[PDB]
Amino acid sequence: MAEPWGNELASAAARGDLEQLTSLLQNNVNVNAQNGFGRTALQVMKLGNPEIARRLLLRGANPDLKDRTGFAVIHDAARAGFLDTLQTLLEFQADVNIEDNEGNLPLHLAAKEGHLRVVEFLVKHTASNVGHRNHKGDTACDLARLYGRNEVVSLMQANGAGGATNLQ
Repeated sequence: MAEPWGNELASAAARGDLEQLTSLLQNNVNVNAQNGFGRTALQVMKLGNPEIARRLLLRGANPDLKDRTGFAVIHDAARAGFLDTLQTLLEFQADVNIEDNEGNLPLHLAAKEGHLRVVEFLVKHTASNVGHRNHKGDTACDLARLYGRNEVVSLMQANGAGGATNLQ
């Protein structure tokens, strides 16, 4: 077949089809393809399973495969609440600092949705987005905060990630 990634990938990949990706991978796949949508199965990848991207990441799935809204698959991994999937991104060195089409990043998303245990992962491993201030500067702390989510705020604020830079 002459269709690397794109439909086939984003299809099974973003359809939860785990093996479908393997069979297609062992056969052939634009590790970095990107339909006119500006996305690759690594971005759509049914975040339900986080290995979804892994199957692609093992061959080369840039976790910061941004999209139209500057959303990196990391966004998707966290924004929706797929930490183990957000991990597939970290495992494969995904820009924990990856952002959107302005500045906010997947740590501010889980912060807006309230994905505490999730945003808790970015502050637990990866490079975390402590002072990661978005375009204006509402970093991932000014995000889970403005949206009310405090356990998400304290998560970073307490983890020296919510501003508060007083060390003396």
